[PDB]
Formats: sequence, C-alpha cells, structure tokens
Amino acid sequence: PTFNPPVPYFGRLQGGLTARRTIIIKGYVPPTGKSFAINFKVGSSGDIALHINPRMGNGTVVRNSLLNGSWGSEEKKITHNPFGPGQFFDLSIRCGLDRFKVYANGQHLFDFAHRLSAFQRVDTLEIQGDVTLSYVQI
Ligand SMILES: CC(=O)N[C@H]1[C@H](O[C@H]2[C@@H](O)[C@@H](CO)O[C@@H](O[C@H]3[C@H](O)[C@@H](O)[C@H](O)O[C@@H]3CO)[C@@H]2O)O[C@H](CO)[C@@H](O)[C@@H]1O[C@@H]1O[C@H](CO)[C@H](O)[C@H](O)[C@H]1O
Repeated sequence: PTFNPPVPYFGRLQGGLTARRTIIIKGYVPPTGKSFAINFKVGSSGDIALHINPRMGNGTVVRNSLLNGSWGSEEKKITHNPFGPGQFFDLSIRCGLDRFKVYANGQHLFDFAHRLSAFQRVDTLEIQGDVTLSYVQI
C-alpha cells in the first residue's frame, strides 16, 4: 500500500486532506496504456474534488470535479506532459487553502482551484486505470 501498490488503489486520508498536506505518487505509464485517473474523493463513493486524468491517446492532462452527480468544466492547460508512453513520473500534490498545487518531476504542472467546500471534506485517494505505481505516500 505504500510501495508497489496495485491498481485500483484505495487509500484513506486520515482526518481530512488539510492544507499543507502533500501527497506523493511515483509511477510508470505503460507503453500500451490509454488512460488513468487520480481521484481525490469524498468517501469511497461520493464526490470527486479533483479528478486528474492523463490520456495517452490525445496526450492531454484533464482536470475536473464530479460534484452532485455532474462533471464540471474541464481544465487542460499545461506547459509540459510528463505522462508520455513508457515514462516514469514523480507527482507531488499539495492541498492548498484555495487550490491544489501539483508538480511533476519537480516542475509545476498545474493549480486547480477548489470547487468543493472542503478544505477537508476530501478523505479518499483513488487511483485507477492504465498506470503502474512504484510509490504512494499518504
Ligand atoms: C466513460 C469513462 O471513462 N468513465 C470514467 C470517468 O470519466 C470521465 C471523466 O474523465 C470526465 C472528466 O471531465 O471526462 C469524461 O469524458 C468527457 C470528455 O472528456 C469530453 O471531452 C466530452 O465532451 O464529455 C465527456 C463526458 O463528460 C469521462 O467520461 O471518470 C471516473 C472517475 O475516474 C471513472 O470512474 C469512470 O469510469 C467508469 O466508471 C463507471 C462507474 O461509475 C463504470 O464502472 C465504467 O465501467 C467505468 O468506465
């Protein structure tokens, strides 16, 4: 569950995802993979505060929230894509006060402003799809 945890990954964030808390995800994008998702979630089957979905087909890093049954407006702007076929990556995800702060391989990837009212309503990390994880710190 910390080292080589298989997918689908399900990890409880003890307490809530409080401001200042940083989450580490090291992984490997398989050459014959299409898509994987990192979901910061309210419970095991509630709302997704941050959905990070790299898609190998169109080389896109989609961010969105699933709130009260609906997907919001997608955020896709990046200056680099670390999730290419056969690439190892090092993700650092800090829950800020007003926004998530996400770095890839030591370089800023994106910020994502909080849509959910939770600084700490977020208590579940779900990682699923075409990804091989070497290390998840929670
Ligand atoms: C079909 C699918 O892949 N479902 C996924 C789910 O994915 C969607 C999200 O990635 C959102 C984020 O904005 O995008 C959706 O597609 C957009 C597309 O990007 C647009 O360009 C287009 O105009 O609109 C569509 C529709 O909004 C994706 O469909 O993400 C969740 C969370 O990771 C997955 O759970 C879900 O997988 C399915 O889960 C189901 C149970 O809830 C079923 O088990 C199903 O088998 C899974 O494939």
